[PDB]
Amino acid sequence: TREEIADRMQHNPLVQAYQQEVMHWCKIVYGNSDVLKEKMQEVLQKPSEGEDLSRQVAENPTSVHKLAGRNLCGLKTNARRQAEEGFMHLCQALDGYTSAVTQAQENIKHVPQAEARRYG
Repeated sequence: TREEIADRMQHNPLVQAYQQEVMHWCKIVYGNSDVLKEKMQEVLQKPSEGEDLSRQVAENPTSVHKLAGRNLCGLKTNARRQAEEGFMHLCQALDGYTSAVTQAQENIKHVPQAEARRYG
């Protein structure tokens, strides 16, 4: 069932939309859109780890990947300036993703008949 729930949540519109959003901002902040792909899949299997993933990126972003571009003694290259600017959006997108996953798991457990009727 838990594996089935994650199967349903794969197609959830909000889950998909935020997932794509996270990848966009990973590309900007980290220079690589795939950096959080695996962990986002892992959160589908265990939504309770979503909060952890969110905090790790927000409070220790370089534990995940190096920041795009370079900061040379205070001179930020364009890619780095865009990374810094995009960091807030990456955290929002990720908060959005993990909350949507948690919110989806709950409403599937609350009213499965309604999820059966989604067909999308």
